[PDB]
Amino acid sequence: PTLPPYFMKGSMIQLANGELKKVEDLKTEDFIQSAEMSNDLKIDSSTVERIEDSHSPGVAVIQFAVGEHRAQVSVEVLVEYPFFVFGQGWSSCCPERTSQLFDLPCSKLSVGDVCISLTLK
Amino acid sequence: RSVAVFPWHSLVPFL
Repeated sequence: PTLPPYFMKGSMIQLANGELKKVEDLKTEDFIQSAEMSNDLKIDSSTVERIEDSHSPGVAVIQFAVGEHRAQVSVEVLVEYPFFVFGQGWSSCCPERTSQLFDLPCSKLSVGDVCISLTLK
Repeated sequence: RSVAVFPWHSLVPFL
């Protein structure tokens, strides 16, 4: 896949209620509150069950257990793609590269980390 | 005045 420009430090992110915040300052509650505020999107916990790094040049394959039922979902992303872990924030495969490329402090995504994902409601 | 802004729902995947 590819990488969008909104993970870049200083990127203005508009929360559900209209409030503006820099992407580096986003917290778990900002997402939780935004899902509540929204009339169509809700938050779904996605737990990382396995990370199969170096699938191909610059890509990792992550296997999640999405939502209540825990449906096995595997996805393919550029190593520097950051997920937002509940109570932890931006987390990727290569924190170092995500930080260098995005100037975003970042954790090491790990088996067991519950990520924030979305589904219609 | 106006500025380019990204919505919060772009930062999180639809797994």
